[PDB]
Amino acid sequence: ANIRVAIAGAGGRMGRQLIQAALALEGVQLGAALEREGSSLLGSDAGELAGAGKTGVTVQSSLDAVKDDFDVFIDFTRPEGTLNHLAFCRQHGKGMVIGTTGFDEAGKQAIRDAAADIAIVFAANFSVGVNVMLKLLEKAAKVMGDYTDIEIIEAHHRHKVDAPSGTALAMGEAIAHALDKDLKDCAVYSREGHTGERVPGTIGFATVRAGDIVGEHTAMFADIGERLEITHKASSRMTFANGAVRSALWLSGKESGLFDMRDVLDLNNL
Amino acid sequence: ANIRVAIAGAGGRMGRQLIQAALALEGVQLGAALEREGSSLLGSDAGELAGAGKTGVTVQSSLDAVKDDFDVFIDFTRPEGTLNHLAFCRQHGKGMVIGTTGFDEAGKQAIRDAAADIAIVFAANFSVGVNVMLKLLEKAAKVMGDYTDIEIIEAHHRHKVDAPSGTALAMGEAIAHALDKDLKDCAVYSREGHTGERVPGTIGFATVRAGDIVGEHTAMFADIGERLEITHKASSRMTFANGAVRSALWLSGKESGLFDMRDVLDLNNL
Amino acid sequence: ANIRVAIAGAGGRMGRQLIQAALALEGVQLGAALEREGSSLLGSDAGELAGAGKTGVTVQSSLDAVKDDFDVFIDFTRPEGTLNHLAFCRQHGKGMVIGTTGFDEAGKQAIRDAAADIAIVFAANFSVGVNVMLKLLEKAAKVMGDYTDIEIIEAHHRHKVDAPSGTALAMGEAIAHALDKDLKDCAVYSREGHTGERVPGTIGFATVRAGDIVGEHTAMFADIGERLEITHKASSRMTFANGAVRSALWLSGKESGLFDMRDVLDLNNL
Amino acid sequence: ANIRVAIAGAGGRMGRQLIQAALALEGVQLGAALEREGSSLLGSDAGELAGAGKTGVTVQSSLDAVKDDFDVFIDFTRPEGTLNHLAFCRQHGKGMVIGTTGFDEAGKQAIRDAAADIAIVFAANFSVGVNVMLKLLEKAAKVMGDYTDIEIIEAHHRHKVDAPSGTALAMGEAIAHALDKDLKDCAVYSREGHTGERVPGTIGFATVRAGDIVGEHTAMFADIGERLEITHKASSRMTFANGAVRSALWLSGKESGLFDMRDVLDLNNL
Ligand SMILES: CC(=O)c1ccc[n+]([C@@H]2O[C@H](COP(=O)([O-])OP(=O)(O)OC[C@H]3O[C@@H](n4cnc5c(N)ncnc54)[C@H](O)[C@@H]3O)[C@@H](O)[C@H]2O)c1
Ligand SMILES: CC(=O)c1ccc[n+]([C@@H]2O[C@H](COP(=O)([O-])OP(=O)(O)OC[C@H]3O[C@@H](n4cnc5c(N)ncnc54)[C@H](O)[C@@H]3O)[C@@H](O)[C@H]2O)c1
Ligand SMILES: CC(=O)c1ccc[n+]([C@@H]2O[C@H](COP(=O)([O-])OP(=O)(O)OC[C@H]3O[C@@H](n4cnc5c(N)ncnc54)[C@H](O)[C@@H]3O)[C@@H](O)[C@H]2O)c1
Ligand SMILES: CC(=O)c1ccc[n+]([C@@H]2O[C@H](COP(=O)([O-])OP(=O)(O)OC[C@H]3O[C@@H](n4cnc5c(N)ncnc54)[C@H](O)[C@@H]3O)[C@@H](O)[C@H]2O)c1
Repeated sequence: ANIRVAIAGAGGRMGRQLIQAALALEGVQLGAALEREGSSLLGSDAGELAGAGKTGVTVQSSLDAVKDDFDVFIDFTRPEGTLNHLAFCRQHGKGMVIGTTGFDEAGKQAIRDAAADIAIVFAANFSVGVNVMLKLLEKAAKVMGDYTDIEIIEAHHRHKVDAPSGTALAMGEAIAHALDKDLKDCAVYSREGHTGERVPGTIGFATVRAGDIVGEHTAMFADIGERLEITHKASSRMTFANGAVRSALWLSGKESGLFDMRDVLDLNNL
Repeated sequence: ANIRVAIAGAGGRMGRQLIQAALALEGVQLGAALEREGSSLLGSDAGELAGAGKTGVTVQSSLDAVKDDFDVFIDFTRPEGTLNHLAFCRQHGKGMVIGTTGFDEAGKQAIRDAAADIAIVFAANFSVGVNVMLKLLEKAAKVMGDYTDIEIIEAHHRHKVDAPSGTALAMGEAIAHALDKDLKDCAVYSREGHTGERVPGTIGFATVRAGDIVGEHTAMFADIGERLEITHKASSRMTFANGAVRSALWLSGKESGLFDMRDVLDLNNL
Repeated sequence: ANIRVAIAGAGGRMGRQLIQAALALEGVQLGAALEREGSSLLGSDAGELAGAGKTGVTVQSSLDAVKDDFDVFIDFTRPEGTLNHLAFCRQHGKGMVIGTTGFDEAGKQAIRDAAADIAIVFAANFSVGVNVMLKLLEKAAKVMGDYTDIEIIEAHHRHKVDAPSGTALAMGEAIAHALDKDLKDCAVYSREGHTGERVPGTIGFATVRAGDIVGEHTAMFADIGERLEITHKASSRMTFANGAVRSALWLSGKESGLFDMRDVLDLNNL
Repeated sequence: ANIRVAIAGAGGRMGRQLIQAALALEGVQLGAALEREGSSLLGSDAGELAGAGKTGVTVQSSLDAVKDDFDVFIDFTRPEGTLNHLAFCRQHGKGMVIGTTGFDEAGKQAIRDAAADIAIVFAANFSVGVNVMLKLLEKAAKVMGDYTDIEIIEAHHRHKVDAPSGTALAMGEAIAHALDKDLKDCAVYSREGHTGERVPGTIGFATVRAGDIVGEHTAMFADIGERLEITHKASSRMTFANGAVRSALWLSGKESGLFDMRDVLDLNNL
């Protein structure tokens, strides 16, 4: 057994998938399970809380009340919630895995700054699959990227409010960059009516919105006579939960530093 | 052997694929091969003209000079060219297969009107594959169409000037209709920035533009837990050439009438 | 509110998805929730049992003890379990929706026979999506089926023991039949080493086995120059649960008869 | 203008696509166009021979008769033909791009040996797209390869005689290797009847055979919750012709050495 973890947001959609990824994953022990103050607990965290019962781990509201039973903090909640946890941790030297998105800048500066006293793994997408794909797209842009036509199709469930996906964009920059360009100089997002021919040097984006699709990203580099395509399909949010949980175990032994998934996946040596 | 055909536009991209589809297709004989006046002929039509030599069929400029050696006229040229052929044919009772697009209304009225003296097969897309797919989409809209999320993705080579494809639209109406709605009341073509959730009852469209893709059309009806998808992929323009050539042989025996591919494919009995 | 249903197998993988499909589906009320004798109940059926708490419906072991609070019986358990339920129902005139597979013949004859006293909806695949797709494949085989190359690819999670899928087969017969042939005369299942060219008139099958894929079925009819493809993707077992639950509400008003999904979906009028 | 090339096999399916790739590609000039002795020439090589007329390049039968008008030899013919060209070249120091497959070992030893006097680029698949994809698969196996389920689907036209594709195999080894295993210890090629669960550690292969598909290769690494997929689609044989022609220009300046596409594409620095 090992590394104890505290899963904040235990009853939230992400927090559940985390309890499971933790119980059924070796080298990591479920130390605590938090929650908002003024919400129905359910003691046995992962017990009732996450499908499969048991776990004498009880979903508290404290923190100081748990300081000694978790080595690492996994946070997929809210920027307001996160900043607070970030402050207790940084005081008592607990490392954190941060999957809360949506911080204002002043927000990220906290994290950056806190990362000098404690070890933080903070990332926009915690799916290993998406993280590799991003490195591949790079190598690839470096050969065919140039002289090939480059389009990015992403599909999402019917409740995503913003188009294109933040991953599709992330995919776009990975590529714009590698060819040494700027995504904003060469991106095209809409195609309506008489468009005229496809401007060379541009990166187009198509976005599908339907049913419950969790998340699909495709990149193609099309030439005359051939097409390369790299697709990552997400069938479940558990995909992100294994990534976060694998990162905790990774931060094991670490102190000070801000890392991300490339750090954890060693993708810079790739 | 049978039915003699005259392939106008013999040296144009479509006209070539027609000579091949004709020579290598049973029940049809290559009677003539036309062309514009003031263009390099090449006698043996399909001979040099279409990859595989031979054919003592010679690419003339006339029409009256060929009246007696072709039963049917296949035209994939220009509206201006077409109207002329339409006039000789309608006089001397030659049936026609018309794949020229882009007629102004006054244009289509000609065709409509001419179709009372001769038998015409005139259609927007001559691919059998696309024509069936359209009937399927209908049956399908009639069950899941309703309560499912309906998106249409189409991809085309880098030189298509207008987005969405005229087939994608055609796909959209097939569906809007079947559910008894109007495509213009419920179509969404662009998705940029903060979109908000996907409005129910709408039909979205995504359009990819890359390399040399000849033509790809996909329709999905997405629910919670499942997705149906119907895709037609075109790998070569020959796809349209077999459709047109199969239609000539179909118009065999016919006189007066305006038909299309459903007529020919018997899709209304489907 | 309406039609009361009894969900047998409440704590089994299917039985859960049923409680949800029932609570959140209009015209149907959760009357009972059964289970094996000598298993941990949990009263509030769909409550704890199916993710979302509440439901003063309690998971009993009886049947006579519930006779008066359910109009229809939904069974996704075991042939041995099913035959028993089938016997109580047929006595007290409760209609049934049967999703238990694996009956020996003597088994199906029971069902057939029982269907004269009560109304039964019994089917191999309860996904609407798969059921439509099957009707489409038919219409389609009837046009291009002939002269086109027909292949069927299916993918499943890593724990499916038998290859090809029983749906892929079901897809194969739908097609073999429509062209008036027999699947066993023209099916090819393996392709290894020097195969020789693809025999015309045959239907090939390719089967992928990986990760947690719930279920993917694709049918293509390939010619020279074009391909039609019809794919059904299942993202969750809920897909079958809505189908079964929609069928109960369908059996509302019915007495005697054996039906299936075409019955329910009106696909024979399609 | 530059580098002169001699395209042997000018009237063969590959030889044509080469004349085009050469004329319409900068830095390369069409020096000669060969052919078998006792076959209808057609002078203007790429002229009639390859769709677009002209080229005062005439399709000879010699070699010594062309020695001084081509710097590089591109051969996509027959092992028997190739060995002969290999012998003239190696004498008179002409570099070669070799796309003829099917040599017996004694055959490859020739090439290997000849490569000490002249510069040879010899490769199994000359598509840039396939060559990159292969490097990507490697990086990728190195992260997710392990603990993920790995399947390879390939589709080909209806006249491929051997299954799985030689690229699919090549894909399999790229991966088996990277994880440091041997493809022959862990490959599964057929899946029929009661298979039992998917053995971990194995690489499965599914093979589709239909219509005129030129060549499709997909690799997926499937986990619980996510799938990565890398696909290369070939729409035309021109895909290989640009690869070969890009290699000639690459061999410009070179003397002695045996290289392949990684050499040319610099993929070992990738
Ligand atoms: C990085 C990555 O790949 C990834 C993936 C999925 C979601 N997320 C993010 O992780 C977070 C979880 O989203 P979710 O699980 O759907 O949503 P949701 O069901 O709303 O869960 C939110 C969780 O945070 C808890 N919480 C809310 N506000 C506070 C607060 N002020 N203080 C303390 N706890 C609070 C809440 O009680 C619940 O446990 C979000 O910000 C997501 O955007 C990230
Ligand atoms: C219905 C269908 O599915 C389908 C498919 C593909 C193309 N098309 C249409 O068929 C036509 C052929 O396009 P294309 O083959 O690419 O193009 P292209 O190479 O330009 O061929 C045009 C042909 O028409 C001939 N032509 C041009 N103008 C005249 C004229 N005024 N009088 C007589 N002959 C003339 C020209 O010489 C050549 O043979 C176009 O209108 C296409 O839009 C239809
Ligand atoms: C038709 C369709 O599309 C579809 C879809 C999914 C599953 N199924 C079938 O429906 C059934 C459910 O499979 P599942 O939900 O994964 O599996 P599983 O988790 O094992 O659930 C089995 C259920 O049956 C209950 N049960 C088992 N044996 C008996 C018995 N002798 N008497 C009474 N109750 C009993 C068991 O307690 C549990 O509720 C299976 O036969 C599946 O093959 C059908
Ligand atoms: C490496 C790569 O990616 C790639 C791609 C496509 C084809 N090929 C190979 O390249 C070759 C061309 O195949 P193809 O173009 O379809 O076939 P094909 O149409 O038969 O052309 C064969 C060519 O070789 C010429 N030829 C045949 N035998 C001899 C001989 N003994 N001496 C001299 N010339 C001869 C023949 O006249 C013709 O020009 C084959 O071996 C293919 O396998 C390789």
